[PDB]
Amino acid sequence: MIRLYPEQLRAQLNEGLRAAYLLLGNDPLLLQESQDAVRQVAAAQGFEEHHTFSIDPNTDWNAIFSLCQAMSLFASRQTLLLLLPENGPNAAINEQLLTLTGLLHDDLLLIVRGNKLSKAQENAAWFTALANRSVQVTCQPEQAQLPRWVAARAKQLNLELDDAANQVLCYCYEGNLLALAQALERLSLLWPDGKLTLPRVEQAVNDAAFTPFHWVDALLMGKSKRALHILQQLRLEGSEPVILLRTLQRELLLLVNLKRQSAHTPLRALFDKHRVWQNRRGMMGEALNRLSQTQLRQAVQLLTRTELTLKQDYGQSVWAELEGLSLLLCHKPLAD
Amino acid sequence: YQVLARKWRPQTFADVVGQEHVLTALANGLSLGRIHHAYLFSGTRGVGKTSIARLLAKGLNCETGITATPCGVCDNCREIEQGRFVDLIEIDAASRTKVEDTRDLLDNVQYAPARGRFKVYLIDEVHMLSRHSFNALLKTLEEPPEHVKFLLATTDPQKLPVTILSRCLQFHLKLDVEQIRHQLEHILNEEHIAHEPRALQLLARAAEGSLRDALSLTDQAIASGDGQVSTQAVSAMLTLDDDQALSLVEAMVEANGERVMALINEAAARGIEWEALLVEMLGLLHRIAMVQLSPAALGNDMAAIELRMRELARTIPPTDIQLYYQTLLIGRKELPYAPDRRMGVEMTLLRALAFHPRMPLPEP
Amino acid sequence: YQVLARKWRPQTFADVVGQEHVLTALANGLSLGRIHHAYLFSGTRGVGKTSIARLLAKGLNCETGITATPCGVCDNCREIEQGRFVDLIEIDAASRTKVEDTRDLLDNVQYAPARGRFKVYLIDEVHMLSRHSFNALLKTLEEPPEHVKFLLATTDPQKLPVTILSRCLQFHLKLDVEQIRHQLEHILNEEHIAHEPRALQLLARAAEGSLRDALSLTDQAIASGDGQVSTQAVSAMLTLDDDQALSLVEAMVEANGERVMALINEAAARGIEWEALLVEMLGLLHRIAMVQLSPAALGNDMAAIELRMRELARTIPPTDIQLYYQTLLIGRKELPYAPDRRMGVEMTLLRALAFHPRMPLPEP
Amino acid sequence: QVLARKWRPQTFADVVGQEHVLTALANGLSLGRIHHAYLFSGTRGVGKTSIARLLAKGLNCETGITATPCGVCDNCREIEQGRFVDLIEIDAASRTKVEDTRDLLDNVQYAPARGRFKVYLIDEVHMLSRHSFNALLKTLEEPPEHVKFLLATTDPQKLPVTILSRCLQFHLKLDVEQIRHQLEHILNEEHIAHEPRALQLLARAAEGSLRDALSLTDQAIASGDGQVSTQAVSAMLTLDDDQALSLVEAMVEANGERVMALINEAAARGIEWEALLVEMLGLLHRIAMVQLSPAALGNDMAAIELRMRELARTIPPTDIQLYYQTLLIGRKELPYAPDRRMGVEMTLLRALAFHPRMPLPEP
Amino acid sequence: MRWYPWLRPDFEKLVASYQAGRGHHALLIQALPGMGDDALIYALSRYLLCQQPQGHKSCGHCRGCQLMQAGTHPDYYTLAPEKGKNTLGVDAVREVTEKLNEHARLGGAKVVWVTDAALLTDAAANALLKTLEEPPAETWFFLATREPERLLATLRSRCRLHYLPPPEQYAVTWLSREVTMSQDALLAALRLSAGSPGAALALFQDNWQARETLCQALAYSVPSGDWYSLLAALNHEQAPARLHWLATLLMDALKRHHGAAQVTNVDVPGLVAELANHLSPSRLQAILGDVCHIREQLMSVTGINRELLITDLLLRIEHYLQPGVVLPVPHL
Repeated sequence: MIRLYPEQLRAQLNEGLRAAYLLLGNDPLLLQESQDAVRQVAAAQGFEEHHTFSIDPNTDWNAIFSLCQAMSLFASRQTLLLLLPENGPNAAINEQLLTLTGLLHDDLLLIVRGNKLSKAQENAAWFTALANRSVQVTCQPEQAQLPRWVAARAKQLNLELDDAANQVLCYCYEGNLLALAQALERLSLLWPDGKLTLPRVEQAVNDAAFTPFHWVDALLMGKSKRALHILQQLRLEGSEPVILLRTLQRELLLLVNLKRQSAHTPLRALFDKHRVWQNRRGMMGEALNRLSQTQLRQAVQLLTRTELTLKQDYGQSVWAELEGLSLLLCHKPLAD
Repeated sequence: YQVLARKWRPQTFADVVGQEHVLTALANGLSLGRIHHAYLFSGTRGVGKTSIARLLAKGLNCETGITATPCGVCDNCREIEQGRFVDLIEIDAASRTKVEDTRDLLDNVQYAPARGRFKVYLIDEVHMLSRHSFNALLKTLEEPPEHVKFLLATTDPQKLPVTILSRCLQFHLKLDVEQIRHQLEHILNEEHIAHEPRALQLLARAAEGSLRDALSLTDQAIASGDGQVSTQAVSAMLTLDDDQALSLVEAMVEANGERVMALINEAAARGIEWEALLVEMLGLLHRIAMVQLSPAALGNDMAAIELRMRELARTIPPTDIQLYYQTLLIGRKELPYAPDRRMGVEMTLLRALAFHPRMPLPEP
Repeated sequence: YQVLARKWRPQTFADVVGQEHVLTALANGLSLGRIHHAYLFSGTRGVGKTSIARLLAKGLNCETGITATPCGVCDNCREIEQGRFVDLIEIDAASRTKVEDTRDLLDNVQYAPARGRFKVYLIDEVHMLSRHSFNALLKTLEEPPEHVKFLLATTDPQKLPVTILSRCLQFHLKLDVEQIRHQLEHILNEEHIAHEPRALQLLARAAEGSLRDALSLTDQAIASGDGQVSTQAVSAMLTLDDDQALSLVEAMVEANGERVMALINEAAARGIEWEALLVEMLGLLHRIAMVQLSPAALGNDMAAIELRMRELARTIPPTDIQLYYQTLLIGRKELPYAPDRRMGVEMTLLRALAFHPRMPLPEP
Repeated sequence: QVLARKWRPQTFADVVGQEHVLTALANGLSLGRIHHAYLFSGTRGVGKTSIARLLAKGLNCETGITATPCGVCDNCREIEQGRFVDLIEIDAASRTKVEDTRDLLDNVQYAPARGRFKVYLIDEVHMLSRHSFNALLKTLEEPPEHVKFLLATTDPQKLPVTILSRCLQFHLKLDVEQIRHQLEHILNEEHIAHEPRALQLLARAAEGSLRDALSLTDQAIASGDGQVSTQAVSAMLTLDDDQALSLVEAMVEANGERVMALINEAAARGIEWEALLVEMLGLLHRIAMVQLSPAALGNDMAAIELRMRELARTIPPTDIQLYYQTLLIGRKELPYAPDRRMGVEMTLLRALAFHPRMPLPEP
Repeated sequence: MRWYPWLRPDFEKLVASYQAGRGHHALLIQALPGMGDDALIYALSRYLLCQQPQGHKSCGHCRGCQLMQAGTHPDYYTLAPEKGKNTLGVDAVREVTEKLNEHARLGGAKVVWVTDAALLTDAAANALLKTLEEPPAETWFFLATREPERLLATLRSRCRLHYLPPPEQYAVTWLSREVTMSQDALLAALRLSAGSPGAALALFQDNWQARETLCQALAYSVPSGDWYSLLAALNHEQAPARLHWLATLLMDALKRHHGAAQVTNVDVPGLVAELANHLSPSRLQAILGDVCHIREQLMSVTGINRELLITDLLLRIEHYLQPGVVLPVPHL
C-alpha cells in the first residue's frame, strides 16, 4: 500500500492504475481532486460504469449482498466508490467492507473515501486485505507548509506569487484551502499580468473586505477599533451570532486555563500541551500578559449572559453584547 | 412614468456601485475571452447578485462582440435588460410554481442557442433547487458544452456542497452607508424629487447595506411624504432626534430637574418605549466609563456626539459615573412593576436627582 | 339600543384615530390604483389591524369605484361593515374547529369574485397557520391572480418566515393615554352623556392603547352608572377613588394600624382588584415625591385631593416617602406568591407599619 | 339534597361578589334597556352561565320584565330546571350536538313560544365553527325585537372584534374569606356540623369559585361523617397536623436539628411541600396581625391561640416580616430546586442563618 | 415494568376491595421514581380484566388474559401524553371518555391508566372530571403521580390517594443482591433516590463510578481552593444528574453546621466534614443556589454551552470563597 500525498498521485497513476485507492481525510478539495485524478485515468481505460455506495452503521447486510449482486453480475469495466461514515467504520462495518473487498478484480476499481482512519481501524480485516494491492492518498497543510502549498498551487496557475503577499493571503483565510484557491484565481483576473506583488495582493485582499477568527485574533488585547470594525464587517458576510460566541468561548476558556498556569509550567511547554500554539504564540502570550486573572473572569460572565440572552428570548440582539464584550478584552473593568 | 429603482437598473459594468474587483475580473475575462463554464455569485439579498450576472450575460451576448462594454442598443442588450431574451434562460429555485421546473429546462442544455453566442442559464438561489434537479446541474457541470454558461447566485453559499463550489468561480459581493447616500442623492436629483440631507441618511442606515432596498424604502417614503422625501415622512417609518438619551443624562448629572422632566414629557409626546430609553442611557454611561480608562473608546458614529461624550468623560468622577449607572440599572429592573412605565422612568431620575453627589434636594 | 363600540365602529378612513401614516399610505394606493397582492398589518391585539383592513376592502369592492372614500350606503359597503360579504373571506388561524381549515378555503383562490371586484382574504395572525395551509399561501403568493388580494394580520411579525414578509407591503400599527382620554371625552360630548374627567382617565388607562376596548369599557360604565360615566361607577368596574386610596396612604404614614386594616376591609366590601390598590398607592406616593421637587407637579383633577396631597408633601421627609414606595412595590413583586392576593396586600402594609420611620410596631 | 344544586341562586339578590355586573343588569331590566347581545367573560367556575340564566329569568317572567323574577311562575321553574322552550342553550365545546348552532340559529327570526323573549345562551362562543359564526352578524347588526343573545367565554381574545363591538360585554371577577363566609352561612342554615379550619381549607381549595366550593363541600359530606369536619376536608385535599406551626416555632428558635428533623418526618408522611410552605406563610401572617390588633386570632385557630400569641409577643415584627419574605421567595424558587424537599430545606435553613442571634461561621 | 416484592402488601388490599365491592373507581397512586409505580397499575388491571380469575390472579387462557398477554385489548386504555410534547391533551381525554360511554366489548370491566396526571393541560383536568362524576357502571380508573399537590384539588378529591418506599433495612438487603457493593454505598444510593430502591439500583448500572470520580475531584478542590478542577468531572451530558450530586454534598455540609444528625452522603463523611470546615454556612448557601439554578438552565434551556456555563459556575464559586465578597440573595 503505497502511502502518498495528493501531489504524488499523478506520477504513480502514470506507472499503473492499482486495485484500490483509499482517499482518507478531511479536506473537501483534496479528496475531490484525488478522486478526479483516479477516475480521469480510469475512464481513459474503458471504465464506463461508475458507482458510489455509502456505508452507515445503519446499513443492512441485505444492502451489502444486494450490492454484491449488482457488481458481480455486470460484465465489463466498472468503478465503485465506497463513502465511509462520518465517524469512521465501526465493528460491524469492518465486516461489510471485508465482504465487499472480496468482490474485486482487475475490471472492478474500488475507491474508498473518508477521513483519516485510526491506527485501530487500520488493523481491520478489510484494510489489511487491500494492503498489498492498493494505494492510500492522505487527503488532510500545517502552518509551515500552508504557504508552501499556496506557492505550489499558485505556480501551476502560472502565477508569480511574492512571499510577503503569499503570507498575506495565508494570514487571511488561514486554513480554508478552497478560499486560497478561489482567491488565487480571482487575483489572476485582477492582474492578468501574472505578477502578484505584495502591494497588489494587499490592496485586493483588504479591498475585498474576514474569518470570525480575525475578530478574536484582534480581540486578543489588540486594539478594539479593528475588532469593532471586523465585528461590524462580520455582519456583512452573513455570519450567525451563535457561531461567533463559540469561537470566542473556545479561545477565551483557553486563556483562562493558561493564565491559571503561571508557576505551573513556563508558558513554552504549556502551548505545546494545548496544541493550538501554531504562530498564535506570541499573540496568545501577549494577551495573557495584559489581561488580569480577574478581567478574564468578567469576560466569562458576559459571554455567559449573552449565551443565555441569545437562548432565552431567542432573538434579543446579541450583537450589541458582542460589541460590549469585545470592549472588555481591551480595557480594565470595574465591579459594577 | 418612471420609478427610480427601475429607471436606474445598471446598463453596464461601468455604472454598478462599488464592487470593483468583481467587475474588473469579469471585465478583463470578458476582453481576453477567458470565461469559465459557471460562476457563483454570493451575498445578502439586496446586493446586485442577479444584476451583475445580467451585465455579464449581456457582455457575453452583445451583438457587437464579446465585451466588457455592451452597447445598450442592439437587440441582444435590450432584450437581456428587459429579461426577455431567448437564450438568457432564468430560473429561480425559490418558488414552488414554475411551469416547467429546472430538471426539464436543464434537459435541453446541450441544445445550441437560438440566438447570440451563448446559452446562459441564470439560476437564483441554487441552494434551493430540489435534489431531483440539483443533480441534473451537477452532471452538466462535470461535462458542460462549450456553448453554455451557468451564472448561479446564492444567499447561502455554505449550504452548497463542495461538488458544486469546486466547479464554479465564486464571487462575493460586499455597501458603505456613505456610499448608498451618495447614490440616493443622485437618483433623486435626476428625478427632480425634493429631499433633505438628513432624510437620505435615515434611509441609507435603514437599508442594510443594499441599494435594492434603499430604493424601495425611498419609494415608500415618497408615497407617504406625498412627493417629497422629508425627514418627517422618513422618520414616520424609520425615531432618534427627539431622544434626550444623552441630553437626559447630561441634564441628570447637571441636576436641573426642570429640564429633566421637560425632556421626559417631550419624549412621552413622541411615544417612546420607556425601557429602551433606559437601555440607551445605561449603554451610554457604560461607554463614558470606558473613555476614562482609554480614549480609543470613540466609535463608528460617535462623531456627532463626540464632544458631548468627551466632555462627560473628563468632567465626571468615575465613582459618580458608577453611581448613576447603578441608579439607572436599578430603575430598569423596577420598571415593569411600577404603576405606570413612564412613572418608573420619571421616578428613577428623581432618585438620581435625590441621591446626586452635587446639588442634591434641600429640606427645612 | 347601542353600545359605543358599535355606534362608533369606523366607517371611513377619516374616522380612525391617530395612525395617520398608515391611512395616508392606503389613501394613495386606493387613489392611484397601486394595489399590492399582499398587505401585512402588524401590531398588538386591540389596535385596528382587522378594523383598518375592512376599510380597505370597503374601498376595493365598493360600487362607487376603487375609493379611499367609500360610500357607506352601497350594498357592498353595508355588507362589509357587517362582517358578511361574498368575497371577503375572514379566516382566523387561531381557531381549532373551522369548517374547512385555511388549506381548503385557499384551494378556491383561483376562482372568480361573485359580487365585488376583488376576492379579499382577511386572515388574523397568519404565523399560527398550520404548516400544511401555510405552504398553500406561499404557492398562491408567488403567483397570485389579478382578482385575488390578501390582507394579513399578526401580533408577532417575527414568527413569520422572511419568505412571506418579503412578499407583502408591511405596515406597523402602533395609542397614548390622553389620546384615548381626549377621544373618549369627545365621543361622550357628542352623545350628550355626563362625565367626570378623572373617570375618563381611568377608562383611558383601563384599556391599554385599545380604542375598541376603551369604548367597550365605556359602555359598561354607562350601563352601571345609569346614564352617567361617573368616577363612582367606573372606579368600581375596575380601583379606588383617589380619596379612598389617599386615606390609605395617610393611614400608613400616621402609622395607625386599625384604620388601615379598616380601610382595607371596607374596601374589600366593594370588590377591589387587590393588585390595583397597590398601584394607585404607588402612583399617589409618586406624585407626592414630585411635588416636593416642583410644587407645580399636581395634575388638574387632583384638585379634590390637592390639599391633602400637598400636606403630606411638606410634612413627610422624601426619604420616608421613598421607603413607602419601595415597600409597596416590592410587595407587588410578591403578590402572586403570597398565599392569597388580599393577604399579600395586608402583609405588604403591615410591613410598612412595622418598619415605619417615625414610629413603628413595638416589643418587650 | 346536595349543596351545589340546592343553592343555585334564583335571583341576582343571592348571587355572590359580582356587585357591578348585576347593578348594570338589575338597572337594565328595571328601566327596560336590554341590548341585542351580552358577552360574559371570566374563568371557568365563576357564575358566567348561572348569572346568564338569571337574566332570562328576569326577562321571560309573567310578572313583567323585572330584576326581581318571581320564583314560582311557570316560566321561572322551567328556566332554572334548565328545560325552557325559548331559552335555547348551546355548548360550543361539544362535538355531538343534535342540530349544530347553524340549525338552531336558523330559527332565530321565529316567534317565542312562551314568553316575551326567545333568549339564546351560548357557552364558550369563541369555540364556534365558522359558517354559523357569521350567521350571528347577519342578525347582530339587524336582529329582531323578540330575540336576545347571552354569550359566555373563557377567553374573549379569540372572538373577532366584529362581535366584541356589537355586544355589551361584562367581566365576572372571589376572595377566600368571601367564599368561606358563604359556605358557613349555608351550613348554618342547613343545620350541618362544621368546624372553622374546615371551611378555610374548603374555601381555599375552591379557587375563587363558589360553584366548586359547594361541590367540594358536598364530597366532604359524603366522604366523611355527615359532618364538614377538618378530618374529612383535609382527607380529600392537608396534613391535619400542627406540623406547620411547630416548624415555625423551631425555625424561630434556630433549632435546625429539629427543623431538619420535622422536615424529614414530614417527608415520611408524603406532604405536598408547597402546601406546607403556604401554611407557614399564613401562620406568619396571622401572627403579625395579632401583633397589630390582638383579636386577630380567629375561629378554629383557637387551638393554637396560646402558641400563636406566644410568638406574637416574643418575636420582633421586623423579624416576622423577614421570615415571611424569605419563605415567600422560597415558594417561587421551589420548582427551581432539584427536588421539592431540598427546596424546602434550602429555605428554612435560610431563615435559620439569616437569623438575628443564630448560626455563625468558623474555620 | 418488573414486579418488585414491596408491591405486594399494597397489591393485596387493592384486590381485596375489587373482590368485596369496596373498590374505588378512580385511583391516584403517589410514588417515588422506580418504586414500581409502573408494575402496580398493570398488575392490578390484569386482575380486573380476567374472564375466569383463579382467586388472587388470572388464569392465562381466557380472552382477557390472552389479549392481555398480547397487550392489545378493547377494555385497556393507556393514556400516554402526546408523543413529542411534555404534556397531555384535552383531546385524548374526550376520545376515551366517549369510548367508555359504550358497552364493554368483552362484557365486563373497563380500565384506564395515566402516566402522570401532573403533566396534563389545565383544560385536560376539567375535561376528565365530568366523567368521574358520571361514572359509567363497572368501569375503573388509575391515576398516578409523583407529586399529588401540583394536581387540581377538585380532581384529587374524586380519587382515592394511595401512598406507595419500604424501610431502609429491607431496601438495602434487597439491593445487596442486585449489585455487590459496600452497604455504606448501597445506603447512599438509596438516600440519593428518596428511598426508591429501583432508582437506587439504576444508580449503579457505570454511574456510581462516575459519582466516585466526582467526590475525588471535590476532595482535591475543597482544601485546595481550585474548584475549576471539577470541570472535567461535571462537564458531561450527565451534567444535571451530577450537579444534583454536588448539591447533596453541599446540603449536608450545611446541615452539619446546624448539628443535624441525618446525612445523605454517608458514603464519604470525611468529605462533608472538611467541606463544612472550610466553608461558612453562608458561603455554602451561596454555592448551593448557583449550583441549583445553573443545573436547571442546563435541563430547561434548549441548548446553552455546557462548558461555558459550568466554567462560569466554577470560577464564580471561587469568588464567593474570597474574603470580603458579598454573596447573592434569592429574588422576587
